Amino acid sequence: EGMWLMQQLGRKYAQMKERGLKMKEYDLYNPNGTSLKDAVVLFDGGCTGEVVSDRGLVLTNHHCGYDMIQAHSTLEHNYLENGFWAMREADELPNKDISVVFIDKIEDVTDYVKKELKAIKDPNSMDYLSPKYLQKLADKKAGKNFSAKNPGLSVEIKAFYGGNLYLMFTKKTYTDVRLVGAPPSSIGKFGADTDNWIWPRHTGDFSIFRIYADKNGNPAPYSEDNVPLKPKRFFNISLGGVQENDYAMIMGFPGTTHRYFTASEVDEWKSIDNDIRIRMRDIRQGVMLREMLADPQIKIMYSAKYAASQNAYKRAIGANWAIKTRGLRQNKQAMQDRLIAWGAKQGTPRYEEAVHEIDATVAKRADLRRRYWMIEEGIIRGIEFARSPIPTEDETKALQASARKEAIDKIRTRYSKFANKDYSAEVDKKVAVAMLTEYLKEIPYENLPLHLRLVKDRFAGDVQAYVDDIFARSVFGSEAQFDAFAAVPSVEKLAEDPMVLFASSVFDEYRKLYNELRPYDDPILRAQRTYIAGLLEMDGDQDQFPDANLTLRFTYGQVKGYSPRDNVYYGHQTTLDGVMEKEDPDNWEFVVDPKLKAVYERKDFGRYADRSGRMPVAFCATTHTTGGNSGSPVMNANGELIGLNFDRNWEGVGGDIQYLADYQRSIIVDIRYVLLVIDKVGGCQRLLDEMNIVP
Amino acid sequence: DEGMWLMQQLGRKYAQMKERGLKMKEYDLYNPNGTSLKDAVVLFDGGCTGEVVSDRGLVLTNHHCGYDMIQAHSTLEHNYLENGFWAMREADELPNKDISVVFIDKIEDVTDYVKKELKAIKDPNSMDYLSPKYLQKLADKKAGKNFSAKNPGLSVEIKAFYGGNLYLMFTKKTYTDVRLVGAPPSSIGKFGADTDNWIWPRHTGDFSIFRIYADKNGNPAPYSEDNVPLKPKRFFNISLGGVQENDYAMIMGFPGTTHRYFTASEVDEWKSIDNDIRIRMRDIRQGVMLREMLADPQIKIMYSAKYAASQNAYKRAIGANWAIKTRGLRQNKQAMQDRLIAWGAKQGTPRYEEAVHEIDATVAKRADLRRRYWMIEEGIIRGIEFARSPIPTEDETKALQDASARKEAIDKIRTRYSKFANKDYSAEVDKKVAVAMLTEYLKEIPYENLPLHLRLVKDRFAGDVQAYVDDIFARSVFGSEAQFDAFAAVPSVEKLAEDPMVLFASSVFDEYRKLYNELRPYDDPILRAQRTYIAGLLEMDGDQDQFPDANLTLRFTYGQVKGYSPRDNVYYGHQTTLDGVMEKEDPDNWEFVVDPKLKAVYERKDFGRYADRSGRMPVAFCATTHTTGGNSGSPVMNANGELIGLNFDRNWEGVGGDIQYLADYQRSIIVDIRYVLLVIDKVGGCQRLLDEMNIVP
Ligand SMILES: COc1cccc(CN2CCC(C(N)=O)CC2)c1
Ligand SMILES: COc1cccc(CN2CCC(C(N)=O)CC2)c1
Ligand SMILES: [Cl-]
Ligand SMILES: [Cl-]
Ligand SMILES: [Cl-]
Repeated sequence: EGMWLMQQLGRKYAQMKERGLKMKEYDLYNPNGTSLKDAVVLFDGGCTGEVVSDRGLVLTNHHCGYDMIQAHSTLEHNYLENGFWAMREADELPNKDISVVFIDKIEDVTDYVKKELKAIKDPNSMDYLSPKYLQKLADKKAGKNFSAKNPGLSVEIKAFYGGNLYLMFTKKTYTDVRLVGAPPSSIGKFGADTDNWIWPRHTGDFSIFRIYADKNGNPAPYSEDNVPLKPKRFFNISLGGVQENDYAMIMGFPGTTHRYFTASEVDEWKSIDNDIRIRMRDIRQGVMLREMLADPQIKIMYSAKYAASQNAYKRAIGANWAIKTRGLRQNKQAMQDRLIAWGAKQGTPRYEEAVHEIDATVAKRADLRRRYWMIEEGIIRGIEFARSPIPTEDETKALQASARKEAIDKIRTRYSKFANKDYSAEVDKKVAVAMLTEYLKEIPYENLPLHLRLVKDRFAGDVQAYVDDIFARSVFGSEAQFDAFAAVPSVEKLAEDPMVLFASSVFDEYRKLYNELRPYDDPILRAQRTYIAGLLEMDGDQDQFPDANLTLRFTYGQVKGYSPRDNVYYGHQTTLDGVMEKEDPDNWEFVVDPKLKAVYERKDFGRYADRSGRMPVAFCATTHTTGGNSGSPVMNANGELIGLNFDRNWEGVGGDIQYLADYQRSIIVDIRYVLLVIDKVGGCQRLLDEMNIVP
Repeated sequence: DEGMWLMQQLGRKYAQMKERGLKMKEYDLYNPNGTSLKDAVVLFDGGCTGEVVSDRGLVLTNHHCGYDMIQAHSTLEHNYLENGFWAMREADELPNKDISVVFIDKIEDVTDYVKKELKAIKDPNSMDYLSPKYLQKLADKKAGKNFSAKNPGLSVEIKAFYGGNLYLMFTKKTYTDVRLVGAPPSSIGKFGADTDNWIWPRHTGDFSIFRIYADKNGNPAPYSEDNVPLKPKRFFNISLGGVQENDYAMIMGFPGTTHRYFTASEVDEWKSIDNDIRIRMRDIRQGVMLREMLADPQIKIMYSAKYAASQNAYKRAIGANWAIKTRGLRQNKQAMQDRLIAWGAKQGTPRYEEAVHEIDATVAKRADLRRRYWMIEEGIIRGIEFARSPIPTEDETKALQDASARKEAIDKIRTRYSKFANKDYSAEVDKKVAVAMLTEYLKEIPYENLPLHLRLVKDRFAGDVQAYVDDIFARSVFGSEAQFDAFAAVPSVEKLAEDPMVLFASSVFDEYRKLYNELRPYDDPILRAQRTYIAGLLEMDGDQDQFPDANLTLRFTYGQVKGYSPRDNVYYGHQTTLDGVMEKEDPDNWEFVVDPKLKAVYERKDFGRYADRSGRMPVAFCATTHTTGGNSGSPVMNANGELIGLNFDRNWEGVGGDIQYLADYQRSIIVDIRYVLLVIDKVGGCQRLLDEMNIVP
């Protein structure tokens, strides 16, 4: 059910043992010694990884190591589509701007922070959640020359439970992390966008890296002299596999949850956030689809933009399904009413006052938040020419010395980035007409961004004429129109340019709304501190976990499927057969790698097939995971690696507000399939040899 | 494999059925010399199955079977199609014009009689052995001269079975006064509508109620106000015990057609010509229609039914090609024919090998012709609406070239033009579809094989298909209403003789008929060889584990109530519930709108005796019975022969079941009788229908 703090392992150990856990508590997490926790890393700031060998080998998702594989890919060696398999440690590719963070120590500093907070004076100061204030407190407790006296280490204090608990983290950061192996994109992204958020799933979502360090194993930036890290702890790979109901656990860095939302916040998330995103993205995607099907060149140009738009669109559909069918609003309402009833018995009205404060703030920011979401979904991300070039104050005070040619070159570079190989003005005009028509229907004249008032005032309500006029008269409407400006550039022309005026006024309103809405976050956060304090004082810190905040958490459950709808059951495990069933040679998402197809046909599964002779691919578990858990190690009852978490089913996106026992499942790639791809697809035997594999 | 058995075969199948769960006596299910459950089964309206469920002639069939009858009695004031219909008295039951119910009174094996009559062989290559005309003359001879007059209500019919190796005579009793009694709203009767068509799980309450009327003596009589309900020989008892997983289930009904005895070459031909051309051509047509329907809501209204109709045989061809590819249908037919050829060699009789070779050589020889026929039929005949534009008749042409009969010809042509360019026809949409269909057609059919008018694409329009289609509408009398009226005012035969749309329609129909006439001769050697082939298969494996092809005659099938795994890690159970209806509810989608009375019954858990032990309300179930089109409305029976549901569909994974039964995929989709009774009771409030049925606890 939860995303538990490492501090809570003691309090949860008995339940985990009853659910199947066999390893000793301190072998999983030891607050003052070495444990399995020491083999978990925060990979590249937003993913999880795990050390799987005594030479610093690291496994994470394919989508986690994707940018690294893409950076080293060229026309000659396209590692993204064919995979990459360094046959020696010297061949492993270094990555610029990469990091791996070990959580060396975790300490409860609640009383220390609460005492330091007493010197604030302003009762509504947000310093209790300020990373700047909390870093000054972390530096004070660690020492003045802490990072110099402890090379590789750094400290950090994070707030938990809306400011009711504080933990200090001692982090060891390594920045020389090299690409070691990666399956082809056909395996690493098999489902691609169709199977995104979907169970059953047949994706071999993994990539291999290695941590490098100085001769003493201390963190060091990339140097040819760097040597593999001999870590204090690494995971053993289990070949025993999984069976239905088997205990499974995960350690990783879940990014964010909203477990303590009020019922009013759930209504707001549905009726504003999700409904606007769903409505606006449906209009945008509809026009893009019409155009992509009509012109194969437009399909090439807009495929990635269409897929990107579909991602949060699908998540919003899934979230609204949970609000409607799983009774999320009602359960939050029950939670707050239960607290208010208890507070009345205790003679303490501050909890009821706190829920009322959140409710009144949500009610007050409703029209503002609606306008912000309307402009963000409708214009900022909905219309490409909203992100067209806007001349800087320096550029205009250069056009009106001969640094006029420098200004035109700077504007030309931004214009080339906007009107690139993937940009179509005709498609953008069509999308803009449909998005603006919907926007003007929902946003009244008095609340419109200044330039959009011209639709009524100058164009007699003709949206198509207004959009046509923007491209016809603008210096960014076509290459010829830009070059004509570039030859005779006058500041007067830029000041009255219809596309510049549009982009400027839509961004003015977007920032104006953001600045008006920002003040409303603080009374809610302050009230949430009282609200969560009451919930914890009433039900205890045993059956309720703190919201995810990109810190190390553990979760446990069982390998199990679920019934998505009446008369349908989705089992706990997918197989290689399922990959072959989904094969479509004329669909880039479902193309099957020839070496993998041959392995399947020849039944060349070695020691990686299950007892029935079927090759496993992925499995699902009742663990509680969210974004940030990508690449998280999945463990056995004995703490051996059984797979890597890579997704969560769409029926479980609402799990960020309320865990859904009968629907929510973590989508994990079976470690047996990972080793099968390394062995029979990459032929990288040296990686299997350095891992500690248990039969 | 699992059959559609003749009633004659019940005796030799009875032991297996008993072992599989059957508890009733053989002659209580079918008796050649007495009353049996067979007497409660009817052929409803010529292409559906029905069943008598009361001693006053009450009949249950599907909602899609009684659909046209419900639509005919519906008006703006009383829309029975939308809200349902529930006659609260027998006098309120609505009569239907052109309706029928056929009872199979007797079935008799007349093989030796037909085979003896056939020996008066003028030509050994005569197809009289399969001729309905010749077989009706033989049926009349055996029954007697003036049998229909001497036996009011009865008629006789002889059908060929096993490619001409078995013949049965059927004595049919036809009733033509069949009145609408009850029907659920379309929201229940067609819940899935087109989305859930061929789909399991399924949550559709596909049923409608009718009543057979007859004269005072129970004899067939056309509609008369004096007609009285029929007191049937036998009727089904309704079981409320329900179904559980693995329970024995059986069905009686009229499966229309199968091709169980196709050679491997016939399976290749069906895939590579029939299905591949239908899939390719319908995909192009449907693609253009979709683009236009989404762009203009008026075009969506006009083309919705045409789009859905095209999608029907398209989905079937996709499903059929899936089975050929994944279920090894070609290989299993090849194994069947090789097994026979090996046995024939051991017996010293080469006629079976010679017969398979004959089929194979004929299929090979007609390949280019059949490809061209399918290309023009899918591509132009069905694909382009202006191919079915008016063609002036021989008499119409002659009339316009010295009497008032000139105005009669223009009125006849105008009526056909109005039928073509109707409220649902869009010339602009038709031009766009034609350009895409013709471009694909011209790519596959070489110049020398093109219909004469299509040669102008290369010769006159420099390959510009769009210009050729534009020219047809610009210069044709049928290109617009104004263009027709201008012709109608000053009509000359010269104008019609050189009309580009008339020349197109004539030219495409001339090639369509020329190909049909060239292909027709090839059917006969295959049919004649199939008689030898099936005769060999029967002589070798016996008439025990192989059934004859479906031919719209009464058959029985049995299996178990069971689900299946459609794909890796997915299982579809044996039973759907009312909960599944509620999960699928979409108030803004006409297909998934839930009836308010039904939603409240669900909310109030007002399920009476119709719920299962767990208190859940069942809706539909699936079984391993072997059914095909024609089995719609078929009664589904218990181990004791009590009605447990009505068959209404088959899953798409089982469309290949018409060539080879697919044990692990093919399932009959049946509406649970408890849900039927729930809708009658709590939605229709028609208690009198429940009272007249014999319901077992
Ligand atoms: C196939 O359709 C459905 C839908 C819902 C429930 C079931 C029955 N369950 C299947 C497997 C499950 C398990 N835990 O293994 C227990 C019972 C089947
Ligand atoms: C969704 O998970 C799958 C997929 C395919 C097969 C199975 C195995 N079980 C199916 C159902 C059967 C029963 N209930 O009769 C028992 C065996 C499970
Ligand atoms: Cl370490
Ligand atoms: Cl012979
Ligand atoms: Cl099968």
